[PDB]
Amino acid sequence: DRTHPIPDLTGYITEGQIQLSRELHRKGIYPPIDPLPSLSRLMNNGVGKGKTREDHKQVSDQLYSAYANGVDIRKLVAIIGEDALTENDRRYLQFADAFERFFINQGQQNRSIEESLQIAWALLSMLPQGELKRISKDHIGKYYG
Amino acid sequence: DRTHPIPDLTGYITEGQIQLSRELHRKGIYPPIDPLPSLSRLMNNGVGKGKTREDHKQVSDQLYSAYANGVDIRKLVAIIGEDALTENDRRYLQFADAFERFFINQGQQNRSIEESLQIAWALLSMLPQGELKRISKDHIGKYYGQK
Amino acid sequence: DRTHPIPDLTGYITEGQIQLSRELHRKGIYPPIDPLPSLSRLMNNGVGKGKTREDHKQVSDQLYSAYANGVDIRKLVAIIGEDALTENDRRYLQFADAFERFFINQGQQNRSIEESLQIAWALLSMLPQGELKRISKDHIGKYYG
Amino acid sequence: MAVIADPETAQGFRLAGLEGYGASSAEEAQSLLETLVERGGYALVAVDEALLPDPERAVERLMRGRDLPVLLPIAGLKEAFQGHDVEGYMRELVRKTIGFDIKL
Amino acid sequence: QVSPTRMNLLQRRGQLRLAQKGVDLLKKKRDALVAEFFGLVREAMEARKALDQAAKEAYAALLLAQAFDGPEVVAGAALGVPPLEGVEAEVENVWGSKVPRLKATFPDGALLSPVGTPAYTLEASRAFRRYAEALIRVANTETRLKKIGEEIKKTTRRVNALEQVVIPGIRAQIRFIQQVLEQREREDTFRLKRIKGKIEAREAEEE
Amino acid sequence: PGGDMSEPVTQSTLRIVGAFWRLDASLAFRRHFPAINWNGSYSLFTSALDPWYRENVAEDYPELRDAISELLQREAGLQEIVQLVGPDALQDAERLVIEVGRIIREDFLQQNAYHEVDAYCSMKKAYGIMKMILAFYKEAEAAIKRGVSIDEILQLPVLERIGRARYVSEEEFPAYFEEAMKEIQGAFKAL
Amino acid sequence: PGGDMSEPVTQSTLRIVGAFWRLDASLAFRRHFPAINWNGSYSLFTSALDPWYRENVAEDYPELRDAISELLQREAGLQEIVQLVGPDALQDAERLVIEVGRIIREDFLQQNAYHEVDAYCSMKKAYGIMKMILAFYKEAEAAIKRGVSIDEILQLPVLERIGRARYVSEEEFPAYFEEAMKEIQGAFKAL
Repeated sequence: DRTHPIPDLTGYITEGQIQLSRELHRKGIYPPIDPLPSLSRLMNNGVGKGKTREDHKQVSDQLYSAYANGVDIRKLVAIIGEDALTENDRRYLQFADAFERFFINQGQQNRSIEESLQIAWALLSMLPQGELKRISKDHIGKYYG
Repeated sequence: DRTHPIPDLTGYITEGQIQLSRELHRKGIYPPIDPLPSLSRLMNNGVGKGKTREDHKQVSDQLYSAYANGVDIRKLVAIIGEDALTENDRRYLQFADAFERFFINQGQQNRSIEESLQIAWALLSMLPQGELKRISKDHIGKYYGQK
Repeated sequence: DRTHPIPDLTGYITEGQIQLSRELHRKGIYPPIDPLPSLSRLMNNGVGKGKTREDHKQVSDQLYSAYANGVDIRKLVAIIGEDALTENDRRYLQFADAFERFFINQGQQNRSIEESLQIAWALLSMLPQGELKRISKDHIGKYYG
Repeated sequence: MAVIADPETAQGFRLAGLEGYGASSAEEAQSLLETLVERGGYALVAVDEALLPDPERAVERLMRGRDLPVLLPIAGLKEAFQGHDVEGYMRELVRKTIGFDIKL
Repeated sequence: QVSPTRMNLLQRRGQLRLAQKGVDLLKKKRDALVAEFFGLVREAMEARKALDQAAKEAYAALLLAQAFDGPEVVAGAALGVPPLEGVEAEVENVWGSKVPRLKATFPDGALLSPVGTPAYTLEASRAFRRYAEALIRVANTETRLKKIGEEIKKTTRRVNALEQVVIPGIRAQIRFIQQVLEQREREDTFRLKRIKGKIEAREAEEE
Repeated sequence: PGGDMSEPVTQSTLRIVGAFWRLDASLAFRRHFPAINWNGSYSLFTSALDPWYRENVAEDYPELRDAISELLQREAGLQEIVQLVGPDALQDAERLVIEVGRIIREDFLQQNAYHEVDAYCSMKKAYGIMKMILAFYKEAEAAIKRGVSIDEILQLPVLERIGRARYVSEEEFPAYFEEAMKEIQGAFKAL
Repeated sequence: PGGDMSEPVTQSTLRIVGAFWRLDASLAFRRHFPAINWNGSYSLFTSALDPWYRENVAEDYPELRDAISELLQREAGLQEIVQLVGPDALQDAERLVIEVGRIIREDFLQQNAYHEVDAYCSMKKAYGIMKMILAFYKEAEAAIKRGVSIDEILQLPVLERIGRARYVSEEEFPAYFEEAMKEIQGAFKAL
């Protein structure tokens, strides 16, 4: 838990933490990080145009938004059954597990930043283009699909 | 929480409580007392004939039960749809929603006790006679049929 | 709750438990011992040939298996309709009801050990022999009347 | 639409401008039922009581989804001298439906 | 989660009140639906009694037309067919479910033999249209009654599942969290006794 | 020290202040910033700042804002029901209340501090965005009693323009506000 | 302080008491005084007071005690599909159970503590009322399967005499009890 005094204080001092989740580990996923309880406060210094790539920060934002919506619609699957989900809801629910088993899961391979970003655009391509509301229009033009 | 020791022991010596609520306050209602969890353990020996007015405890009971089954009908109609209630539940819905903004949403005016009771009977007179099951016959005969 | 210190610290030092149940008490059944949470951690010694009748352990086993299966199916018959259930499940429901009205609810009388065992066989004759898996067929031949 | 009762019954429906079939045995009634289910016919099927009492079976096995060919346990004419015992059918229906048979 | 702060206890009490009020809302939906179901059940039985009435007249007309007039000529007048189709399953919405409501067939505006060359047969062709119309009326009443009845029993099984699980499970977690908070309070009022003992055992008798 | 507001420091600092802005973590776990928990934050400086708002912002500013507050209260009332059944079996009106509360939470309250525009936001601009969402809501419920499906209200080409209202500049804003008020009047009369 | 049994004081009290009597406000709300609840309450002295009853009140006393206690158990059991359906569409031997449960609650349990004669009630009087209700029921349940309807039972003018039976001085009760019992036997012969 993040409420024992040692992680509590350790996150009040440092700048970021990455939390390995027990639930994703039992699915055989390696490195079992989950993104929603993890963060790094110095992302916004060192990513962006001229220093990594101009679309980096917005891709990060949209991945958190979409995966978070997929998880809280899994919590809704957990009562109403899979059938009563409409559409642009099943694409969320498939974005979530396609994310967890193609982006998080990797062996001992070293994927560079172009590989990770083009995999993130490949995963975001599943969503309809009008849904991706935190990405500016030029970046959503020249990478989608 | 009322299980904190401060409201615990205070309500365990004092007699009744009246209780403000954030819900009526966010809808914008002043003063935001909701009268469902409120209670005075000593009203019943303070009101009535000769002290204030004859019908007081019966009016108070009828207001409480009618608003109390107006609230759950409001909560019900968010899934039922307003069509599939009867006429009688619909009248309770209009009772609840005009109650909490004419009787409670006072503003900063001064309502002496008979103005309070005439607003009480004007609010109860959105229900039919004989739906008012608690009030005895003479008060329904005399004060009903206003506004 | 068993996790209170007196149930669990007795449960560590002793050799099993016999647990009365609240729900069997409200049906006028007396002594209200339900048999599912209870066990004797011993009793492999104190049964069997000589010490008891020969068929003792297998009968006790088969009662626990059949009553567990009947109480699972009357958990499920509360959920699904009471007709959408096959042929053997009616005998398991009738066995669980006949069991807890005749075997447990003994009231006042001082049953011998053979009266308990012949009530056990009398309740097991409400079942087809292929439903009696644990009792080896010699005891099935001798008893099962 | 479609019905199955009997050829003598079905020719009246074909005279209505409504597809008829007819089977003497209950298994052949489920055969013709299975036929029009597989050949998905406009969404309605009536079935006589004497052949299939509660003909939900073929559509709940085959077309579990979509609820589309609506089944009806209709009454047959040699039995329509009695009149189906409509009240008993309704008691049987509510007992099948919500489990709890009571008196209206 | 279940990591036991004080704030998780208050969030569980809020969750417990949500479940207890949802139980009463679900019971009230089921009672309003059950009043509606006991409205529809008599209407379904009277549509079927009308179906039995129209049944006896239509089978009587068919028996008379095949008795008097020939079997072969009624086969010949019935093989010549109107287009027979036109039924459709349009949309109805009942408490979170689309159900098929059928409409009529309607080729009855186009009927054969304007000079009806048999006579009793054309009475049967008029009869079985009223028969099929009462048939589709019974169909698109009974399908509504099916869906309302099973929606209701679904609500009851959701009520009993929600009650008998998430009321005792939540009350168990609440008693667990109340226990661990009381225990940490007990450790604190042990350590206070130790601080007071060590402050008095110096500054009351040192030297 | 535990992420709980039941501490000596927190519950001794909420008795001597007004204006208690209470950040949470679920809104921080999704990247939704600033992470203000609406249901447990408050401010006691509203009533005294009524006449200043009526002077220097607009005349009808406080009744407008109390309409925003009661929309968010009705959403937080309905969230009980929608987590207890689903967005299934909500009616036409109540799903609209859900959607308008959601579009307030995404396109009025939500504010990143790294876009160059929309890190400062003057109250002319915030009065504009509230008035756009109240006009949209009001005429959408007028068109929903008049009988449409909500699902094509929720796909109009004006919701993206209200959504992007916060990104446009404080200098070119009143042109954008007049334009989107014209278009929010004109999108519903086409039904 | 919270309706909160398994509080330590109430738990220790219920460990060492001999009888425990709940007082729901809901029965006081439905105007049923004394407001004792016969569901949560219990008594552990019924097994010791058996021969005192058998030698002073009457010889069969605990058996009709247990008959009335299980009849209350049955009414409280099948109130369930009374709540699902209504009291007027049961079976015919179950609407009888709820009707006799209602007459038990309205004449054997409810008691005006201010009325001068309803206040005090000895064992002979309580036994008379008790047997009278039980005799009505045991002939009505035999009657409902042979020769009567339900409306040809609940509309019967001995019911008012059982309802008046508690308003009788104990100095003049057993003379009234004889008339009431013989009138039960006659008026159920008469159908």
